[PDB]
Amino acid sequence: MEVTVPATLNVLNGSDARLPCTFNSCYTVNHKQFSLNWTYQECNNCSEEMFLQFRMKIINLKLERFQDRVEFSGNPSKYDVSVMLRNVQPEDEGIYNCYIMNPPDRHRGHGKIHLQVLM
Amino acid sequence: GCVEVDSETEAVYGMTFKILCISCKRRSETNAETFTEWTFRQKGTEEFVKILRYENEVLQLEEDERFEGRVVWNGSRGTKDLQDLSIFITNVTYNHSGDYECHVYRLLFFENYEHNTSVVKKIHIEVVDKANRDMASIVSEIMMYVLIVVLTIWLVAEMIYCYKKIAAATETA
Amino acid sequence: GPQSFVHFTKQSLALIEQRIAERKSKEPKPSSDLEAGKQLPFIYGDIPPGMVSEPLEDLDPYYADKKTFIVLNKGKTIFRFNATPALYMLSPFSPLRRISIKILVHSLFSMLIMCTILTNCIFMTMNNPPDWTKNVEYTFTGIYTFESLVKILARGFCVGEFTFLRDPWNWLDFVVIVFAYLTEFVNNVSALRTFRVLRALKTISVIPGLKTIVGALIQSVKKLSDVMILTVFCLSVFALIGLQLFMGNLKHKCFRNSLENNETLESIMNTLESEEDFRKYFYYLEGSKDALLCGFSTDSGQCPEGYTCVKIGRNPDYGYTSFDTFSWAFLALFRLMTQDYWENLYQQTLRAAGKTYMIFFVVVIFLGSFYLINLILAVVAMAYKEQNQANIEEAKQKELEFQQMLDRLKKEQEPYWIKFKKCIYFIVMDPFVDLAITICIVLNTLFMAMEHHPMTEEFKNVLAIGNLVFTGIFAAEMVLKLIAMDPYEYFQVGWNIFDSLIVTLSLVELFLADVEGLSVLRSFRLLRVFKLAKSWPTLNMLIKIIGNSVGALGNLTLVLAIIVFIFAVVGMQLFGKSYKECVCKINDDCTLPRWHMNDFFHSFLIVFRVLCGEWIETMWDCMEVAGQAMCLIVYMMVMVIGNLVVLNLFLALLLSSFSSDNLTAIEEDPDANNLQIAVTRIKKGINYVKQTLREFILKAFGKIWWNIRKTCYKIVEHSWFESFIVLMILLSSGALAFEDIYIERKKTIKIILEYADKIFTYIFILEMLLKWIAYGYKTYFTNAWCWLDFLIVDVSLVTLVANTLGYSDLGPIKSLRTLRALRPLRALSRFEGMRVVVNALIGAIPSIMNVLLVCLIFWLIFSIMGVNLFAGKFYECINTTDGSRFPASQVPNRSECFALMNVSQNVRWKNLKVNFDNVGLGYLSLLQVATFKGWTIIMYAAVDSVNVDKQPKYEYSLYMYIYFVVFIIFGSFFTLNLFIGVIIDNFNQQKKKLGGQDIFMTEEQKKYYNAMKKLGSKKPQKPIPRPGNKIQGCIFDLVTNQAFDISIMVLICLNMVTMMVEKEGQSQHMTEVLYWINVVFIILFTGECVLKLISLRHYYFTVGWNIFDFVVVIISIVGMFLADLIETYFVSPTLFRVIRLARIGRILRLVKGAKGIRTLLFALMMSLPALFNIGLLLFLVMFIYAIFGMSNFAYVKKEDGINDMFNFETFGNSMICLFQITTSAGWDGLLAPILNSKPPDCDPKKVHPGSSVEGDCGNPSVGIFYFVSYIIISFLVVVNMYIAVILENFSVATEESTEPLSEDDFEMFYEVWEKFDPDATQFIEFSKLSDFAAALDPPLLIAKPNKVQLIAMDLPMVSGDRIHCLDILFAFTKRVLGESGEMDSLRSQMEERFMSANPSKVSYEPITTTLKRKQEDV
Ligand SMILES: CC(C)CCC[C@@H](C)[C@H]1CC[C@H]2[C@@H]3CC=C4C[C@@H](OC(=O)CCC(=O)O)CC[C@]4(C)[C@H]3CC[C@]12C
Ligand SMILES: CC(C)CCC[C@@H](C)[C@H]1CC[C@H]2[C@@H]3CC=C4C[C@@H](OC(=O)CCC(=O)O)CC[C@]4(C)[C@H]3CC[C@]12C
Ligand SMILES: CC(C)CCC[C@@H](C)[C@H]1CC[C@H]2[C@@H]3CC=C4C[C@@H](OC(=O)CCC(=O)O)CC[C@]4(C)[C@H]3CC[C@]12C
Ligand SMILES: *[C@@H]1O[C@H](CO)[C@@H](O[C@@H]2O[C@H](CO)[C@@H](O)[C@H](O)[C@H]2NC(C)=O)[C@H](O)[C@H]1NC(C)=O
Ligand SMILES: *[C@@H]1O[C@H](CO)[C@@H](O[C@@H]2O[C@H](CO)[C@@H](O)[C@H](O)[C@H]2NC(C)=O)[C@H](O)[C@H]1NC(C)=O
Ligand SMILES: NC1=N[C@H](O)[C@H]2[C@H]3O[C@]4(O)O[C@@H]([C@@H](O)[C@@]2(N1)[C@@H]4O)[C@]3(O)CO
Ligand SMILES: *[C@@H]1O[C@H](CO)[C@@H](O)[C@H](O)[C@H]1NC(C)=O
Ligand SMILES: *[C@@H]1O[C@H](CO)[C@@H](O)[C@H](O)[C@H]1NC(C)=O
Ligand SMILES: *[C@@H]1O[C@H](CO)[C@@H](O)[C@H](O)[C@H]1NC(C)=O
Ligand SMILES: *[C@@H]1O[C@H](CO)[C@@H](O)[C@H](O)[C@H]1NC(C)=O
Ligand SMILES: *[C@@H]1O[C@H](CO)[C@@H](O)[C@H](O)[C@H]1NC(C)=O
Ligand SMILES: *[C@@H]1O[C@H](CO)[C@@H](O)[C@H](O)[C@H]1NC(C)=O
Repeated sequence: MEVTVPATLNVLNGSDARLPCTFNSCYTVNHKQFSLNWTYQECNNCSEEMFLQFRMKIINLKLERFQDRVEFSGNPSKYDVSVMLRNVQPEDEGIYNCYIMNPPDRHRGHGKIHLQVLM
Repeated sequence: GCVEVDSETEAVYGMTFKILCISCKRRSETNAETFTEWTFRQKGTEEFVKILRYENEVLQLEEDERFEGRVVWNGSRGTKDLQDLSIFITNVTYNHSGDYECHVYRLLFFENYEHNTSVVKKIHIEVVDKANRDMASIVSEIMMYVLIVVLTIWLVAEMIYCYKKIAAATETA
Repeated sequence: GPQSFVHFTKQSLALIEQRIAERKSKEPKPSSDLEAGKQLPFIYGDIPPGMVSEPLEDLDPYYADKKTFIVLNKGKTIFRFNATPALYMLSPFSPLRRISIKILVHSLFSMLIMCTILTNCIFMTMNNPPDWTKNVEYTFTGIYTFESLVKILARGFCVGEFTFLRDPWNWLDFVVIVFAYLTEFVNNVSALRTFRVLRALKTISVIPGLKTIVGALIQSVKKLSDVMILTVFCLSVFALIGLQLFMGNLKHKCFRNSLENNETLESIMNTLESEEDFRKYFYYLEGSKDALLCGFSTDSGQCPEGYTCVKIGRNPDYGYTSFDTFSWAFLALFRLMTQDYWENLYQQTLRAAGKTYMIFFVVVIFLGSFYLINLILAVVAMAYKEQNQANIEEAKQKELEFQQMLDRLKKEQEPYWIKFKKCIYFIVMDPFVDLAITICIVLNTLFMAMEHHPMTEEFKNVLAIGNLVFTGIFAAEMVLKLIAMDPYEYFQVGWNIFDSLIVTLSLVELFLADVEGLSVLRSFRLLRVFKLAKSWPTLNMLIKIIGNSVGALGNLTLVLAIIVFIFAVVGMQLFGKSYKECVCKINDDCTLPRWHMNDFFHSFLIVFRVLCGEWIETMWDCMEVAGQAMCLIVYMMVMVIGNLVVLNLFLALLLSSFSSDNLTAIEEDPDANNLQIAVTRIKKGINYVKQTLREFILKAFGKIWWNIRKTCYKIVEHSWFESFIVLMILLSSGALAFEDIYIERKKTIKIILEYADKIFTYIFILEMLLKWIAYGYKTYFTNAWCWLDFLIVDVSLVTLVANTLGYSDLGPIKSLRTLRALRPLRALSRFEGMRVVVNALIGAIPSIMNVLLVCLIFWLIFSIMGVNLFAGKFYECINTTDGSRFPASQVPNRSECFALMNVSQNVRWKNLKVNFDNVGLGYLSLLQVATFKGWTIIMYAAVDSVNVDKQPKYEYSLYMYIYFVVFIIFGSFFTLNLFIGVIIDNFNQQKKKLGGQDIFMTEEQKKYYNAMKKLGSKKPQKPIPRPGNKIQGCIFDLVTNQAFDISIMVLICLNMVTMMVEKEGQSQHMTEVLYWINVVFIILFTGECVLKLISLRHYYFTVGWNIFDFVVVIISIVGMFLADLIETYFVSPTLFRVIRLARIGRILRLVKGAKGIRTLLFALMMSLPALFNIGLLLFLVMFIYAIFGMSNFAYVKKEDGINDMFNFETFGNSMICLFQITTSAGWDGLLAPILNSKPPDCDPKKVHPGSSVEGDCGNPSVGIFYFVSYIIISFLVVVNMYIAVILENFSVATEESTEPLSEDDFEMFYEVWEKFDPDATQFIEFSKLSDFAAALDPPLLIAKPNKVQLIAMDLPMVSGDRIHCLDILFAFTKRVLGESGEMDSLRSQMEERFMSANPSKVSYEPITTTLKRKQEDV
């Protein structure tokens, strides 16, 4: 599955960071079966923390590390699964992953963004 | 192919008679479970009293001494999707003159849906003493004889005309 | 100059330079026969061995001045070049350039490239090649780079005129080389690999003869411009009609009434998206993927109770079948034009909108589909015939030029074994032995045919011994001839090779314990009847056709093939992966469908299917998996190009063969036909035996009657009598339309008809009696029509007598009653139109029967092969609930199927009900395959076949598709060619017999036809006089300017584009905008009308086009007013749309300017009468078949094709179904439910409430005869005849450049005659002929030298070297007028008017002619 994300995303501290993610799946998005997991790891060999998941509807896990700054910013039926991180902080630097399953499409999609926080 | 025909309105005394009540379905392929009642009021009264109920495949008859016996189901056989509810009287008496009713209750079956439906058919029966030939038949036969005769006469006339003229022209040459 | 060969030298190069320079300072077409690429003229003789393949100086004088040099091969092939330094680097003498030119024109080099192309093509077809193949790809591109280089190193890049880039064909491989090196360094990877397929195209520029063929195809296309414009125009007009009538109709669905949770339609339609969801609210009919349609009218489809019709959701077929926008309507109408699965659109539309609209489809199919397709055929045939007449003219005239140049060269030159071999060779008697072996082989075949599926062991072994004795006789006759001839002698006739191969295969299959599919060759042995000489002319016709297909027109076949290959590989490259991936869209089990493009073979199958006329269904799936656009583009290209090449090949074969047999000459066989010799021998023998047996038997042993006859003869020929009889016929026939399944409801009419039948019978019996009395038996019973009427009245009288007597219902009498359907036949002898068409059809029946017989033998071969391959292999163990073939993992063979029946319930081991179990069903299945209707199901069962009683597996064979492809190619392509061909060659002999007159028009219609052809004249009338009132004169000089008409045309086009922009549920704002724009356009054109009507005061009604414009103005205004009036006062949607239909008239004015479309439409108008007569006959036949259907198939089960609507129950439904299958669409669907006749398929004890008939099974024999006969009659009439009609009217129309006119200037001929014939003897000397022709004025003037033309006119000569005056007069008038038909008509009058004035015949005897006399002199 083709998943389009910026490999590196550079955002100023305090600004809003939209993490763009779209995916080219031919099959129509069935909200009763579509699956999205947005995870976060500090390093390639570090632990992933799921922070948002589309299971039937948008589930925001409200991880303490993000406070209430995570928002969904996509539209699954339009093949957009982007998220928004409001008022970015230096600790938000790291790796963010968009996982995508669009049954009955066989292949799972994976986008990986390296978010860097500028002064 | 179900075809809704309608019954006759005159029965001959002392004989047997088959009342019609045919209630087709809109789409033949659907499944149904039909059961039917009949009601009748003898001419000279205003009260439709039940007489028979045909359910499953067994006919149930009320105790109306007008129809104690003398009646037999003659609709559809062993189908549970009746689509034809005609009954058959035997030994027609004079008490069988009145208005008959044929209630059809049909439960249609669909994917996730069941729609009970109802249809009522009304019939008016008059018992006579001798079978009267229908006016249409007599009129048609009379018109047939008349047409045959008038065409024959036209031809004969034309022939005699052309024949006398042809004999004249024959003798001229 | 046979010895003009000179090595291109430096000194000669300098010479050429200085020569061209001097000529230019001081300051013709090249000889096309010396043009490069051709062959060297033999007049130059052999080439010196030191001169071949070397730079030589230019031979053609036209290039002798220009800077060039020619090189020739060892095959006398001319190769021009440019002597300028290639890339200003190499001289024509440089060693590099020298060897470059050496190798470029070398035989090995040319062949090398062909083999490379072919092997690369083979490599292209692997969907997922292994890795190492990259090295081979590098090899390919390296070879291509090398060959391109060696060519640039010879001809240069662009530095000259004869240079690489000059030939367009080099551009292809050039951009291929470019891609070859862009694609590896710089990087949609599935769209780049396809581009390398142009290497496949490269074969066209190497195989000798393909450039010519593609040029011929291009020239054929360039003439199809106006037809394509007209096609677009008609499709657009009909598409606007459909958009007006059906917009948003196909969205109707049966929505359930009772909803829970207080929900509405909207709250639901946005919350569910899945098949299993939409199945909970709308009604889907058991196994369909779309919801059932419905309608608000009374003649539309119904919804069950608890379901209401409502307009919501998507259209059917994923959304690709609709009249919503203009593009979808255009697609649907293009689909209607080619008749691809049209019947499905037909049924869907009629269900939604009601049966009446049938009229729309009727007109589109006849006026649109049939007419435009035949127009295409006619134009392609005309272009081909023109170019091929030109080509045969060039070939023959250049052969005569070769004879002339050859003549010019000629004038310039001026023991016991041997005697035993000869004792056996005695029995090689052609009229005996050959006949004998031909007879046995026919028997053998018949014996093989007796093969069928369920066989007793006896029959099997009997057949086996038979194939033993036949093998023995064949081998025995083989070796005898083998020794009486010996190899050199034996192996020269093709048929000896045939029989040798046959006996070899026979014996090798004799010994072999194992069984092989060589049975096919066994069956082929039947071809031996081809060895029966021309005596059977049509079999020779077929074999000659096939020969031309692989012979003369071989290059075309090869081109079709390449094209199919290219399209298959490009489809495989573009769409394969998509089919594999997004598969779960077009299938419910995420498995590839039966037709896909994932590998080369299936892709080729899809391309082949498209060419066979089915393109829409695969396209839908492709559009679903790939994008709409790309898919459309690919299939539209395939459709148009492939069908064009198919039509070209078809017409080439047809025309070539038949017009050549028209042109061929004496072909008496070298050997008297053995048959013929023998038949004379056997006829002489049987006559001798007749005579000997006759001899043996003889030696062993008053006025009133004539008055009556005259009178009744005066009766039956009066006009009143015939009119009354025709009225009775119409009434009696119409009375049959009322006996349907609902006659029981309408009792009165039932009795009325029952009684009127007797009146009709009485009238017709009286008529027959009068016929007898007036004509007598000898005059009567020798007529066909009277015989027909007699038979009909006989069956009616028998039905009557039996009935009245009282034993009615006595079996066969009830069946005989159904023959009442023949009563309409009494109308054929009354209407002159039907009479002429029927006459023509009867006149053609012989030839039809011969070609039919030829086809039956050829199809017999394929039927026997199919019986060998597929006998009894179509059984399958299915789940009757949902019709699923069990998986075959369980239930592997028939035994297990029965076990499951024991255990389970709804399983059933059923056959296919049309199969190859024997030769009859073989013939039926082959007909279904040859008409492409019904084939799919037969083929799938075939490719899944495993063995006799084993469960079929999904594509276990997969290659019997080859069998069906071959059978199509032969039995459906070639046989249709031969069929169409003989019926058009015969329709020309009928035409010739009656003096070249239309054989489909009666007298009144011939008169109307001539008067209407007199409309395509060019008589220019005076333009309207300019009025004097300047206030009108300005308007006049304005309205007649050409700019005015141009502006009006662009206004009409804008109006069209405005009508196009409408669509389903557009808006309110857009609706109002469009309304006001329409108002403005109405005002504008009204304005033009008024202005015309103030300038052309009373001349505006002298043009029919202006009358049409006036009419459309009136209609448009009335339509607008009445539409708004209805919209206010009342409410009626259907009526509102029907009345808005009127605004289309403003569009029809576009044809006024297109000077090419008017011609084609004039041709259609010319052809209207013949089409009317044919339509009458077709309607009569349709009527008869309807009545039988209603009689027979009124109660059959509802399986497929027979549904709630579209049944044979009433007259309307029967006529609808018959009109459908008139185009043979879906006739298998109608036939299928008739073929079942035993439980559990049907029930012979069905009840049918409201009727006394029992059972729902039809009679298979009756149904088969019914449908086969009907589609054959339709093919005989509506196709062939229609085509013939149009193929002649089109010719007639496109002849418009006609009228030849001149006046009697003959007095000047006589004024000159007196000065040379002073005594007025009407004769002059031959010597004086040379100056008399030089003293006349034009056009009879003959300038010096008159002698060469005067002798070619072969004037007759009287004794004394004298010529008559009428001879030279007729000779000169012929020279100006030509060889016209009136030229011989006038001469008959000119010679007769002289014979009446000069009875002295003695002085006119011609002794010689001028052409003979000059041959006596020389
Ligand atoms: C001249 C007659 C006798 C034969 C004509 C054959 C063509 C119709 C075939 C051969 C090459 C094929 C083309 C090969 C390449 C393309 C490009 C393709 O578009 C893309 O691949 C886009 C890729 C991207 O955008 O990344 C569309 C199909 C098309 C036009 C094919 C259309 C069908 C073509 C033109
Ligand atoms: C018994 C009564 C009530 C009715 C008698 C009717 C016959 C007089 C009709 C019916 C069949 C007709 C016959 C059909 C066939 C022929 C053969 C025909 O001769 C040929 O066709 C020769 C053909 C040839 O030589 O190639 C002459 C007319 C004739 C006798 C017809 C004469 C009139 C016939 C006998
Ligand atoms: C009653 C059923 C069971 C059998 C019906 C058989 C008929 C259909 C056959 C037998 C006699 C045949 C007829 C014999 C004679 C003729 C006359 C023939 O016309 C001519 O010969 C004209 C000759 C001329 O004009 O010089 C046309 C065929 C026809 C009607 C034949 C048509 C077919 C017929 C009527
Ligand atoms: C279809 O309709 C019939 C008639 O309206 C229903 O029969 C009634 O059943 C109720 C009990 O549910 C009784 O109280 C009535 O007296 C019955 N009416 C008569 C006269 O039959 C029938 O149950 C309905 N069928 C279904 C499946 O709902
Ligand atoms: C014939 O087909 C029907 C329907 O597809 C089968 O019935 C299904 O059986 C499965 C169990 O294998 C159940 O889970 C489904 O609910 C059933 N559906 C229906 C509509 O009944 C049936 O088993 C098949 N027959 C055989 C012999 O396999
Ligand atoms: N262009 C087509 N014309 C045929 O009428 C159609 C019928 O026959 C066929 O074999 O399958 C179905 C459909 O695909 C057909 N396609 C195939 O020919 C069909 O509807 C029922 O079989
Ligand atoms: C109806 O009933 C009568 C009387 O029993 C019987 O004779 C007749 O056969 C039946 N007819 C039908 C249609 O069942
Ligand atoms: C009808 O019933 C009456 C009363 O029993 C009887 O008298 C009469 O004969 C019956 N008629 C027939 C036709 O059965
Ligand atoms: C007929 O009906 C009347 C009542 O209207 C009743 O008195 C009489 O007994 C009935 N006759 C028969 C034979 O049932
Ligand atoms: C369903 O209908 C009831 C009416 O009794 C209403 O009170 C309720 O709000 C409705 N539910 C919805 C979801 O609209
Ligand atoms: C059918 O398949 C079964 C497998 O269980 C096998 O035993 C049997 O022999 C097969 N039938 C035949 C005719 O071989
Ligand atoms: C099953 O089928 C066989 C015949 O093949 C029969 O003999 C046997 O009695 C049947 N048993 C059942 C379970 O009906």
